[PDB]
Amino acid sequence: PSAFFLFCSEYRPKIKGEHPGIGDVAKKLGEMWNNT
DNA sequence: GATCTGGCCTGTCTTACACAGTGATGCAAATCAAGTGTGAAGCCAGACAAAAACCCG
Repeated sequence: PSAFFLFCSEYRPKIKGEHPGIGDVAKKLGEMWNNT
C-alpha cells in the first residue's frame, strides 16, 4: 500500500457517486493527486 | 698427406597439448495493486429436433 494506493479508492466514492465509471471517476482523482 | 664423407649435435620449424564458469551487480520489462461496475463464456433448466457411425431388411 502506497499513497495513490490508499488515495484512488478511499476517495473513489467521492466521484463514483457522480461518475458512473470505473476509470473516469478516479481519473481526475489522479490529477488532484498529481497537483499536490 | 689430404680430402671426402658419414655420424652426432644442436637448431629451427611443423603440428599439436588445459577458458567458459563463478558469484555479483545493474538496468529494462513485467506485473500488480487497488479501487467498482460492467458484460462475456460457459452452467444447467427437462424435454425436443437435425447430423456422423454403423445395423439391417
